[PDB]
Amino acid sequence: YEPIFPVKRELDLKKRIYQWSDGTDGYPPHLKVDGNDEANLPADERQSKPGSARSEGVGQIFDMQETAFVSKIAQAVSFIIPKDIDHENTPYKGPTLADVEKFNKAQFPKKAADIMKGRNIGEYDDWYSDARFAQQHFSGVNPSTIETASQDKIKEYISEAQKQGLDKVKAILEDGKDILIQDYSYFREATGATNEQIFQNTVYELKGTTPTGKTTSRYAAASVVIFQLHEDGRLHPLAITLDYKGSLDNSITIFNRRLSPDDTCDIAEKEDWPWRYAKTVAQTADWARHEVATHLVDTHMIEEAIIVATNRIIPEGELLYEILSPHWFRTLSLNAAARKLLVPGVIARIAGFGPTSPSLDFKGNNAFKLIDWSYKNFNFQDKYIPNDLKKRGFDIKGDKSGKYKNYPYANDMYLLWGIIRNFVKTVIESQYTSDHVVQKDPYIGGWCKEIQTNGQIPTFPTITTVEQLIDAVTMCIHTASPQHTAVNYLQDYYYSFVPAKPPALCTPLPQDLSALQGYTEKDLTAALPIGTEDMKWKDWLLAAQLPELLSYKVQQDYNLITYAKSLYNVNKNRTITENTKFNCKTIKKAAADFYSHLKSAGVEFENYSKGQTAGTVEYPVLQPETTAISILI
Ligand SMILES: [Fe+2]
Repeated sequence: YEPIFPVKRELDLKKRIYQWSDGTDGYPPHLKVDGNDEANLPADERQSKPGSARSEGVGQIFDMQETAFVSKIAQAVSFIIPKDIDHENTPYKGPTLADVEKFNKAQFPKKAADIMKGRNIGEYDDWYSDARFAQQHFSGVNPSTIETASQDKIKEYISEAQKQGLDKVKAILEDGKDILIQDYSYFREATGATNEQIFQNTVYELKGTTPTGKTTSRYAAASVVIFQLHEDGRLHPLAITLDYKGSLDNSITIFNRRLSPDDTCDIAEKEDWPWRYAKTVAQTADWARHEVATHLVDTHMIEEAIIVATNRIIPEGELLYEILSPHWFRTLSLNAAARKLLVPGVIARIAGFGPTSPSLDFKGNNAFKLIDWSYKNFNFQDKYIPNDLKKRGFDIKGDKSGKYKNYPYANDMYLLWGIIRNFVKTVIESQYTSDHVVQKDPYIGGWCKEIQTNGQIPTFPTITTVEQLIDAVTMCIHTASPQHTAVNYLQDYYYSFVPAKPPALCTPLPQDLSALQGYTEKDLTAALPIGTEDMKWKDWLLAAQLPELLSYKVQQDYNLITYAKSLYNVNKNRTITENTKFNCKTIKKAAADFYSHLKSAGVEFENYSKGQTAGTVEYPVLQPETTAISILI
C-alpha cells in the first residue's frame, strides 16, 4: 500500500488548513480566511450556539443583540440618524457636558453587565482632574507604555518653559525629580505623514452605495504628556504638547497652572477649559495607541501569528503544543470578525488619522499604516515584563520609597510574570532537561524561523537555552491571557463616558498657544461628539458601544484559575495529565503550585489596589478569577 507517515501527514494537512495571508488586505500576517467569512475558518475554530460541545464550535463570542446593534451603526452611512436607532434622549444629545454627565449616571442600574457591571469613570465628578487623567497611565486601559523621560527631551521642555517665561516650571525640570513621558509623537513616523500635514479623517456621506457631496471631518494629534512622580507616589501631569512636529518651536505646548497635586490656583480644574481640552486631545492620542498598538497588534495579532506558526510546525501531542494550545481558545474567529467589521467599520471610522471614511484602499489608510507600523516596531523580548519594567525605568524589584504604589499594573505583573514562569519552568524541564535537549528537538528551531519570517516577528528569540524556551512560552501565555486581560477588560469603564476619553476630535486644533489659552466650554463641547450636528451621534455610539461589547465579562470556565486547577484545555477538549507520554506527576505538581500561587496573588493584587492613594480608582483586572485563558474578546 501507499506508505503512511503519521506526523508529516498531519503537518502537511495543517499547513493546508492553517495558511498565511499574502498581505494584500493591508493587515500583518494572519490565518488566511477567504473574505473573512466564518465558514472558511477551520471547522473546529468556527462559532456555535452557547452551550455546545467543543468539536462543534466555541460559543457566541459577543452578545448577540449588541453585535446586531453595533453592526447596525457601522452599516448606517447616512448623515441623518436612522428611524430605528433614534431615541427621545441619547447620551450624545446634551447639548452641554452637564446634560451628558447627567444622562450617564441615570443609566447605572438597581443589559450593561461587564467587570464594572455598567459603570464608567463618569461616576467620579472630577474625572477631568489631573489625578484621574494621569492615573489612567498607571491603571487605565494602556498601563504599559509610560516611561522615564530622556534627558535631552527634558532639555526641550526646559527651553519652551523659559520661552513662556514660566520660571517656576523650569526649576522643576532643571534637577529632574522622577520626570516621566508618554510619547505619541511617533504617529507621524508611523503613518509616513510630514510635519506640515495634519491628521484629518474626511467622513463621506453615502446614499447606500453612491456618495452625496456632504462630508464631516474628525481630527487626531501626535500629543506628548509630561508627568512628575512625587514621593507620596502621585503621578502629576505638568505639560501637554497637543501635536508634536519635530520640535516644540513648531508645536503648541501648554503647562499645568497647578505645578503639584496639592497646588491651589483661583481658576479651578473644571473651569480650566484650556487644560481640560489639552487632556481631552491627549486622550485621543492614548485611545489610538491603546486600540491599535497595545490591544489589537501587541495582543490579538501577535497571538494569531504564534497560533498559526505553532499549528503549522509543532504537531498536536507535542508538549509545547499542549501548554500553548489552551491560551488560543476562539482567538482566530474573533480576529476574523475584527478584520472584517471592527477595524474597518469602527476603528478607522471613529479615529482622526484618515485620510477618508469609508476607505477603498486600506494600504492608503493611516489607521492601517499605524496597525502595520505597530506590528513592525513591536519587540517580543523587550515586552518580557522584567525587561518591560526595567527599560521604561521602574525598579519594582526594590522600591522602598513606595512611589510605585499608584502603579498596580507594574506591581501585579512583576509578581504574576514570575508565577507563570515558575509554572512553565517546571513543565518544560520535565522534558527539556538541558540546553542540548532543546538544540536536538526537531520543531523548536523551525518554530522560531517560521515566526521570525512568516509571522513577521523577527524579535522572537532563536531559542538555544532552556531559559530562552521558558520566557518565550511565558510570553505567548502572558500576551494571550493576563496582558490582553489588563488592556481589554477595562474599556467599558474608561471609554463608555466618551468625553472622559474620546476616540478623536470633531473640530480642528487651536491655531497657536494664544488661541488655546482663551478656549470656552462650547469649544470642547463642539470638539467632542455631542449634539444632533455633523453626524456626531454615530461617533458617540461606536465610541461607547465597542468598549461594552469587548468588556463583556469572561465565563467561569475560561479563567486562568480553572485551567491551573484541572489543566483542562478548553480549546482542545482534552487534559495534558491524561497523556501517559508526559511525566505527569511533575505537570500535576506544577499546576497544583501554579493554582496555589494564583489564589495567593489575587490576595496581593487586592492589597495593591486598596494600597493606592485615598480615592484612587481600583485595579481589579488581573484578579485571576477575572482573567481569560486566551485572547477570547
Ligand atoms: Fe481584545
